[PDB]
Amino acid sequence: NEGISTIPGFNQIQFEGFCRFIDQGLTEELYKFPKIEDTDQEIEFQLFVETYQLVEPLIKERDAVYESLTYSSELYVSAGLIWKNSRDMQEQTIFIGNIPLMNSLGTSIVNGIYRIVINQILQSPGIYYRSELDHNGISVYTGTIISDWGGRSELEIDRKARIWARVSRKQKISILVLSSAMGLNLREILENVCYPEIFLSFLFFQQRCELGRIGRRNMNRRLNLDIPQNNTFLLPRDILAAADHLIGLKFGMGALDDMNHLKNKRIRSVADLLQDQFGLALVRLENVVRGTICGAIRHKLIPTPQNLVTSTPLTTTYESFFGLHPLSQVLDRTNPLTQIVHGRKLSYLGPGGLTGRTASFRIRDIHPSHYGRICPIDTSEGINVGLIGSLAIHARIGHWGSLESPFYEISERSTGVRMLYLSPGRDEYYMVAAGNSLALNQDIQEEQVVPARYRQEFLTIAWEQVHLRSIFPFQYFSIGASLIPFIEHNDANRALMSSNMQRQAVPLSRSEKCIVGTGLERQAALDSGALAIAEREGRVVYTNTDKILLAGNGDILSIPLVIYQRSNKNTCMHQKLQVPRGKCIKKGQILADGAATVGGELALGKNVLVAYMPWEGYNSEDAVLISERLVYEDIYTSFHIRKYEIQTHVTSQGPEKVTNEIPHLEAHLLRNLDKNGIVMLGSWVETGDILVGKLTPQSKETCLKLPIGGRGRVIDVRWIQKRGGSSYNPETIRVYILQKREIKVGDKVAGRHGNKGIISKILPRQDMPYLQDGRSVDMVFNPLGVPSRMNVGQIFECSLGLAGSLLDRHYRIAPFDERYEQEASRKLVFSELYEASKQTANPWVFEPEYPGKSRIFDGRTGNPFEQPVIIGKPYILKLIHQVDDKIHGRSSGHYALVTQQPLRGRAKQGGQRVGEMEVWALEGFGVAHILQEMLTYKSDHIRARQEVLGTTIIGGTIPNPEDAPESFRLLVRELRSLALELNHFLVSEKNFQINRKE
Amino acid sequence: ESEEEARRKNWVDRGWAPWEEILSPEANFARKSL
Amino acid sequence: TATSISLGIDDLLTIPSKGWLVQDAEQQSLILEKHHHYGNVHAVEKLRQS
Amino acid sequence: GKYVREDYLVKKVSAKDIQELIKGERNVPLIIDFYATWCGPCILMAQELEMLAVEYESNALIVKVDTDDEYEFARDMQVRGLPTLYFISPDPNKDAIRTEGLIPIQMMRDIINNDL
Amino acid sequence: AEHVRAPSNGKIKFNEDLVHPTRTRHGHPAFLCSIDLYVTIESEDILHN
DNA sequence: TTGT
DNA sequence: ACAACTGCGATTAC
RNA sequence: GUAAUCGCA
Ligand SMILES: [Zn+2]
Repeated sequence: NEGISTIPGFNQIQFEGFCRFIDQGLTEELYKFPKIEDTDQEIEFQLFVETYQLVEPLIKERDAVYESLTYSSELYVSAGLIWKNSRDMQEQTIFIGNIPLMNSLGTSIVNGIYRIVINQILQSPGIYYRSELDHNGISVYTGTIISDWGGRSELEIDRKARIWARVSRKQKISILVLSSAMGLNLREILENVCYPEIFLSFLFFQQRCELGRIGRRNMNRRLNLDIPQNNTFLLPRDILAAADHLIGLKFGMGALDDMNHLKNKRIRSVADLLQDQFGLALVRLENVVRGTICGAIRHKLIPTPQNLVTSTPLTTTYESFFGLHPLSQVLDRTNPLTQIVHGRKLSYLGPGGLTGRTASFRIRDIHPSHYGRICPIDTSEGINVGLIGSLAIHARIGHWGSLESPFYEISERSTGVRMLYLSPGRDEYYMVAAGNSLALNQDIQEEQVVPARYRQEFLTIAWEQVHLRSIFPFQYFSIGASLIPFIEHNDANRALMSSNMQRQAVPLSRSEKCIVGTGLERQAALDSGALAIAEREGRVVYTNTDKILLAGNGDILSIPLVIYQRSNKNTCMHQKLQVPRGKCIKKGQILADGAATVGGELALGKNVLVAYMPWEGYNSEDAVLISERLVYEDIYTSFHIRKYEIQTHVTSQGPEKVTNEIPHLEAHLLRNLDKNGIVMLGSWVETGDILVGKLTPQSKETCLKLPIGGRGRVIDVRWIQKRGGSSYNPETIRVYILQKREIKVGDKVAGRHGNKGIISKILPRQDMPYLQDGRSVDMVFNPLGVPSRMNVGQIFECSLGLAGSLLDRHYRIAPFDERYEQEASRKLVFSELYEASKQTANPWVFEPEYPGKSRIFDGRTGNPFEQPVIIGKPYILKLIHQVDDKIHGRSSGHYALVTQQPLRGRAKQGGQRVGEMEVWALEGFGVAHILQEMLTYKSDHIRARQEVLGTTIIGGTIPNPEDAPESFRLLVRELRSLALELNHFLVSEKNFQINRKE
Repeated sequence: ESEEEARRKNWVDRGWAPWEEILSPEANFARKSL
Repeated sequence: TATSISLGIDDLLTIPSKGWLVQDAEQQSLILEKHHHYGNVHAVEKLRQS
Repeated sequence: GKYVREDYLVKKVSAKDIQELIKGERNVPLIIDFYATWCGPCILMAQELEMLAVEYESNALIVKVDTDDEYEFARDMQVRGLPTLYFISPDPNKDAIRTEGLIPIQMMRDIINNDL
Repeated sequence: AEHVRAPSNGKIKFNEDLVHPTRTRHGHPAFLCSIDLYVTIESEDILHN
């Protein structure tokens, strides 16, 4: 009913999954709970499943995220306990536990953390019929039956009939024996099966037969069976049929099954995981009920139903699931695009799925079945390549667990038009043509030829024979790839790089829309969740920075805005009002604009003038030369907020005490602290200052200091008293600093077309090359990247952007504009440039001799360059990786307790690692002393290291260490714990004496 | 079984008959050359 | 830096005989498809030829 | 409709409903809109009617009639084409105003304020 | 498998008795060649062999 | 898994 | 039974 | 101090 005439919601998948869960999965799980009766009198407690009612959360989301509490709902079910002596059943409602609730965006709040549930792709239960060719002889044919639990009832055939099951570890097993054990009398078996001559010539249980509803259906499909859907059990007729098909495969009457086909796979959504978690929680609850009944019998007391049930199992189960499950990950909130793209991921790796190493090559390639249902250019780069992928824009999840795609039906009928979400297996038996119909050759139009898809193949057929047509432009891609303008002119390899780099953008202090776009930024910003959308019609009577008042139908609703908040990836979140006071807004329109969004469209970068030429080497490899205008005009300024927290953990000996007056500290510090041991709001701090001062008696000084690189204003501090832990808990003090970061040498910039670079010099505007207009270019890029990485759409974008800037237009172009004609992008770009040149009379914009190229001058000398250069205004983004974060340096500070090597990590102030591939290079160069120094006194030799500082301060020569490092000594100790000795035992060549080194 | 018995069974049960195939020159050349 | 080489849209020059070649190739492909529908050639010959 | 607000505020009335509304007494101006799912221009007219209904919460009544469901009634109302709007005044002596084609929202506001 | 291409537009003249008829792998008819032959592309101004 |  | 790139950095969970 | 997960080149 929805998504067949417009782009569906990006978060509709999680929405419908959570809805189906709450609708049916809770009741289905509550139905299967057993009747607790563990006694001689058989005192029985029961839960009335019909009286299942969830309750609204006691706290709001804005309070859960603030107080680090979970956002859940209360499950109340009426229960009846029939006592043995009372001979009656008292009925009361019990609080089983809390069930987490999902937001409209798909995210859940557990312990104050935003977490998303990534979907998993698992093979569907069924019969599979693979084959394998033997080294010598005929090819072996095998049929595997897959169960919901994961049972494998294999069947094999040798050169003879030899219908042997591979269930047993032994050589083989008799299929006739299995059929006789099933119930067959050895006569009806041969009577029912086809080709009975072959069968007659040849002369644990619950989990294998636990076929799902899906399993039943599939079994019926492959092996024609009329077994009702309800009977989801491995019937012997199914086995008989399986055998029949297997023998038939030997004579050529069969078709093997492709296990990479989607129709053979199921998708597990948040509902499937929540249902299993609820079942496990119910099992734990039944165990706890049995235990408390056993205890009440020991204490000679018949208790009320409330006394039996405790709220622990449900809460602890859901908490452990959200905390430790491999398919529950924290939401990435670097930019609004990440929030939406995170919930569309489909993963092969997971609990019950292929591990990175396990996955065969075949698993990781596109299968023709993935067309329109999965993204063919969005994967995870690394060892898990081809195992983590996204979900198509127009896809939906089906009733049977299969992803479905929208296909138009061009076949003539009563309606003559349909949009059907065909499942993966069904679209194979259809002629799907993605081409247009704008061709006439003096014959009827239906006689024209067009490429089409049939039986997982490509072929050319007449328009009379095509049943389906793929009209939607964004049907075969995902949100990440669809945001790439002119994607047809870019290589498929660079598309993945561009999709990955769009995810890294940092929201800037100011936002500007893109001149050239694909038109998906609107719905992206709509479904991102960082936008204020009204839920009621009315008028905006009052406008304020903190809140917005919307008066409608005699009711006033207040919407709270976000003012300089902090995301999970240290990126600022802020919202600004868009609508003025006194205008009407419908239910759905935009009230305010969040970060990285202006005018309701996603805006992850800026539009700057760009020239493609080499400049004095500053552009070698990939490197960008940028002007100072981007610096002193705050074009790429961004705000980053980092949090630091230390809990006041109360030890058994003494609790921690927070005092401002702490001795043994210099007077230059502690200025920011208040009367209480905490920094004040609005205080500028730097590296090595004290944020929270604690006496820590148990006295000492476990304080909070700033690390290297932390220089920002203290925006807010929170004193968080922790409760609900069944006992007094430590208070938490969270400080927040805001670091304004400008664009600097070493920062990464990127373009939507896969172009990435690192700034190398900030030249002034006077030295920058200027156009014939007189304006200096903002950035200069290397023109040799285009033939290397094969990105041609960037040129188009630059030019169209120049044209737009001059004519004050914004172009939202759907991909694959060459379906209309040939060189449609080129025609559009050249036409818009000419118009700009005519309207604003700048002849330079369109040069008839070389369209799209102009001749610029040098800022230094003032002489024109020989060849023309490309001048445009592309959309450049600033990436999260920044130099400040990557800078690091260690002299001699801290060591590991056991290894005694220097520590790891930039935050921990640790050195760099000399691996085996570097020791090899050092040995090849022949630098023995450098290797020895690095392996002993710069790393592990405690005495030598202690002496190094003294020798360097005094200035004396550092002697060569002769003792063994701590790593070797450790080995000796370990090996001798393993009862193995190790002695150096050096022998002097002078006097032939053995000397042990300890 | 034998080709004669199989052809007789086809003629009797399945309705086989050696109907004349009026081929084009290219079709006849393809049938003869292959 | 002095010469300032650059690459543009019109700078990607195709050989002046791509259109004729692609046109005759697709014409032969269509003729072969028509004759395959007639029965003069079989599938493997069409695949090899294309 | 207490928890979730309705997305669309204009209701599809039948011909008998319009006859009863015209026959009865009204204290607010009435606006009748004939539409058809098929006409393209009507997609825009509906958006402007939604905006007008939001701007006039309870000071005017806005209803829509589908020409496909009531063709004879629309023909009897002398409706030439689809983007047609009927402006019924509250006082029953004044004359109704019929507008055809896409008209600006400010024109509708001025008509409702002055003509009706 | 090198493919010989016509140097210019013109008529092809050769003696068909030396070549043997055969069927190409593409289903097309062709002449098999087993001995050195000379074919002439007869154009407006020049002849090619 | 894949092969040793 | 054994092994299947090198390192780095970030987060949360124990 | 160890895991899980993602990213980086
Ligand atoms: Zn294009």
